[PDB]
Amino acid sequence: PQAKYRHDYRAPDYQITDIDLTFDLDAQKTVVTAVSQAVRHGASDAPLRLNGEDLKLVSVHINDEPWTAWKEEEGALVISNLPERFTLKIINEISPAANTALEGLYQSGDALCTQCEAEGFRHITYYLDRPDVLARFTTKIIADKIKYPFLLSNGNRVAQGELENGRHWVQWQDPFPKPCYLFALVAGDFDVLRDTFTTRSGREVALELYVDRGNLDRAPWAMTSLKNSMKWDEERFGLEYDLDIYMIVAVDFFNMGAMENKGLNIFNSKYVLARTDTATDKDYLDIERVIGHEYFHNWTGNRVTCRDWFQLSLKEGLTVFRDQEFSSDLGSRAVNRINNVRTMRGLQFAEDASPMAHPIRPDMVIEMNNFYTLTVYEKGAEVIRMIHTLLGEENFQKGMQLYFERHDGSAATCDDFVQAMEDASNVDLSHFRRWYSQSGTPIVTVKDDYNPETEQYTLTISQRTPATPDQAEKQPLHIPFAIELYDNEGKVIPLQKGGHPVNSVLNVTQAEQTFVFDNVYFQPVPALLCEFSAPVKLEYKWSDQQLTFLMRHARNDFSRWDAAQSLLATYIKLNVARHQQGQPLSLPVHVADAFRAVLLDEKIDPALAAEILTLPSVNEMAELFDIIDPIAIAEVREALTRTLATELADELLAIYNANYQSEYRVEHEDIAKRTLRNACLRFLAFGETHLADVLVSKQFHEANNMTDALAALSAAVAAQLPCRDALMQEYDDKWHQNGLVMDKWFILQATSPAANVLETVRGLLQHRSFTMSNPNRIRSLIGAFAGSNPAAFHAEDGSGYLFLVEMLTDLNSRNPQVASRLIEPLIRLKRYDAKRQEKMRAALEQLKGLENLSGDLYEKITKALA
Ligand SMILES: CC(C)C[C@H](NC(=O)[C@@H](O)[C@H](N)Cc1ccccc1)C(=O)O
Ligand SMILES: [Zn+2]
Repeated sequence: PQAKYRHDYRAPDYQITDIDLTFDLDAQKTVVTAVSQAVRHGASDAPLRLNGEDLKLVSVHINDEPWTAWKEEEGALVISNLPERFTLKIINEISPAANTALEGLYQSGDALCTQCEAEGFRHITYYLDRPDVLARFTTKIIADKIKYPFLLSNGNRVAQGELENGRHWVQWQDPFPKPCYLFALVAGDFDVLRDTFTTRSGREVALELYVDRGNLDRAPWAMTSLKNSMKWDEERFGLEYDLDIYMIVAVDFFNMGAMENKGLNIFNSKYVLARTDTATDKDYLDIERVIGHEYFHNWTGNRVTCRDWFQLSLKEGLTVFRDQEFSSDLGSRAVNRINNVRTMRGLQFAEDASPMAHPIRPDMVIEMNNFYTLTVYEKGAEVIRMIHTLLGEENFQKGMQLYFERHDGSAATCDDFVQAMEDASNVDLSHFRRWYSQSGTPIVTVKDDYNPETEQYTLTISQRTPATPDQAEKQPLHIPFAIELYDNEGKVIPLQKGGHPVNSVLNVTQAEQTFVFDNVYFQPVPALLCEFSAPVKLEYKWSDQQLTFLMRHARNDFSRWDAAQSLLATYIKLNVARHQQGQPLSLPVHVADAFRAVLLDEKIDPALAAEILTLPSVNEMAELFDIIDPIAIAEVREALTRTLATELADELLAIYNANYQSEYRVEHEDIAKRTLRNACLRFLAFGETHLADVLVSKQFHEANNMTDALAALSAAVAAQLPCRDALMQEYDDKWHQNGLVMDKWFILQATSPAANVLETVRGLLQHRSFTMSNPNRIRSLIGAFAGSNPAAFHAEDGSGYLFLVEMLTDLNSRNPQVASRLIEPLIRLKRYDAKRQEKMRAALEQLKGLENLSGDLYEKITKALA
């Protein structure tokens, strides 16, 4: 399995300008005929090298002449002695029914569908499977009419006929040149929700949402979100849809969440199907996000695509930035910013400290599907947001406009995008480009001084990025560091120096620098790195009272929540050391009081109150420690929950009851009150046992929506309440026929604090609703245990590791892309104590000796064992 290197990029020897595909479709045996119009660019003696995986070649013709100057090798068809321009015809067979890996053409229940990104099209036919080759596709599909009445591909429906023996065919044509990763085909029998969107310039777009028969009742919300996404992209970015049809197909069997195939998105049905009794507020907001995200790729990804896969972040970071802007504009900006920062600090930082650490533009890749990461996505989007911060909205939109103007119709690079932002704005981004090529999280250390005699405040800011496995050399970055200074009244002190205003976004571009502010009439309380202005670790010696002052006075809701996190961080760390010495929780009175004040603040946005009253996850808590103690973290989280439930019992029950809502609305103000109410419930579940059991049981049974019912069930599990087993059994009996709803239940089982959690998880491998054939079920049961129950996964007897090895031994052959998502908890071994590393190392060595080890797992295992 060979590494590929970004510095090896070379323009292709041949282009394909047009491809005409014919699928004679059958689950056991599909015959693909592919007629491509090719043009030599390279040396006249260069062979055409086509990618192909698991393809049965039937014939090779060049201008209709059967070709003798070719050979097959590992993953390729090499064709020699070609004219400068020619028609390539390939005929080959593939077998959808045998495709367990779910890449290329496969079976989803009774449907046939495709997944081609990153390199899945070479599983369908021999092709230039590289994103800088853009061709105009036309696609004829021939299939059994009763089994596949709907035959879908990208673009517009240009031809159709019937044939003998109950077959029919449809031809599609997509006028936009595309890399083959954007190719899609779907065959099956669906219910179809149809609607329309009229674009701002009056183009009328048929919207079509394909769902399994019987699911039309779960489709309107995805349709609404689609129109919302199209409207928003017009208002915010000035971007209109460019075709006449927009199709989305919800499939149950899918390795990822969704895919932006031009004019024909394929979606995991998890990101389509919602009804108020099956779906939570979080599902609704996720559907909106993911619908919007694939929609936004129509421009940032499709109209302008990626020159090579090392440029992935060019589309993913930028499209994540967009879906965050969408969610934030439509919903609560503060809650969105808070949650995206949780993800950054709790999940992405961990990856940047891992053996899989990489720059947002990687330099080296063995298996490209291994790089659809928190780094390329979430940190990518933080980098885009820093550009936005440096340029401001107006110049940022100008840089978007110049980007499309220069690159519409072509495959571009990260550096092109930076270049467009830089030229449109006249902001210098040459230093800034270092964020693309350097991995690891910078640590920004702040020291301050107030001088009463000169009324000057001085910040001495430094930065370093520790070395990572992949990079021995590190250099300072261009770090936009936003500050605000508060006087004793909570008023913002104007920033200025020598009689002139100073931008509150400081340019931290050196290893060490000093910033001096004048006319600081009172010793300030600083808010630092406001709105998480650079993806960095902040090191500043806060006092508790600086932090409670910020919770009370900071202008932006994000800084209030962030202050609360810095306050908690101190006491999480205190109490994990205590836990390790056998000592019970200790928390000063004035900390509990900051949280009492939040509960009883009548002016606070409930959306903000709810986030402050949501404790860091065990994953955000882990990132406060060099060496992770997963059991101490888990138990301290619980003890902190119990302590606050006891100290704030009366205030919690009052705020819980005050936020009752008899109507269920998917509306942001209602979501916010319900999130606060359920945050109050979480603590109440951990107070006095009889009261808790009554409250939780009652909520589960009286809920008129899945949000309140799951919140209850999930508190029953978390606090191991007496009602737990009956409620869990009831949900099983009601919902077992419905995989997406049962995924919620598998997650709760997988993340239970019960002593016997692993025994229960293993038994659930035999559950009526579970199957190894379904990525959703695998992730919900096995992935949630290994990744979201660190206390049990890291049981000291090493039983967690052995369990995962067993599962990955299966999945390595069945579905390597899911195997490689699931191995991730094991590759974090260097973060754990020496006894744990030794057991995890041993598990990894077991996996490395597997016969037919997939490249997907090979890459991670070898970096981890190094
Ligand atoms: C980031 C989210 C909004 C959803 C996310 N999907 C995407 O990013 C799509 O735009 C990707 N282009 C789909 C993808 C993901 C992983 C591997 C190959 C292809 C997914 O998880 O599928
Ligand atoms: Zn994407």
